[PDB]
Amino acid sequence: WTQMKKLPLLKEKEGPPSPWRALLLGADSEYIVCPPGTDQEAISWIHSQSEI
Amino acid sequence: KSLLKSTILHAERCKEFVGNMLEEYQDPAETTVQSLVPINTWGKSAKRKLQEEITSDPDWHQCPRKRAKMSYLAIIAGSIQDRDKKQTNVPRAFMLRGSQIEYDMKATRGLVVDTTNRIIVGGETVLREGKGGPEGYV
Repeated sequence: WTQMKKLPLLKEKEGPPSPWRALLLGADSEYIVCPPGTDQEAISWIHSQSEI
Repeated sequence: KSLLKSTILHAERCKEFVGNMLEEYQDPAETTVQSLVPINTWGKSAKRKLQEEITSDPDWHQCPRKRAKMSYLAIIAGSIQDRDKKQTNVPRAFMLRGSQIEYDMKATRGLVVDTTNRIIVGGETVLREGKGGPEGYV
């Protein structure tokens, strides 16, 4: 039977940084403000008043 | 949206629409007007409003804001009038059939928004005041 002094140190993997992978964006999630209305009105406003 | 684009962008079309929609004439878009407005009792009130706004300003069919107000009143006027309930005053804004889309008289919110800089119908800027006139080029 043995007894310990120093708590284990978690080894850190090295290499390229792991990119973001999830269903959505997270903190980088913002929204566009649209005039009051239904979903269709907002979608129409966004599509008709924007260029990509 | 198509009906409002037709009425706003063309003064002659707006005049024809108002004339056919006020005196119960044959309008090529009667079914559209009937299907857009639910059963109500605002017909005669809207027709009367049309009367005051045609008598006071016979030159109305050049300001797009006036065209929008006249088209709104005309669309309400020829709706499916309820047989039983008595006629009431026309509401400032109403609701389209089978949808949560609000149509407004002053066009401050909903399907038509007319700011001093521009008029937007259905989320698309139909009129941009100052640049890009409604009519094309030759």
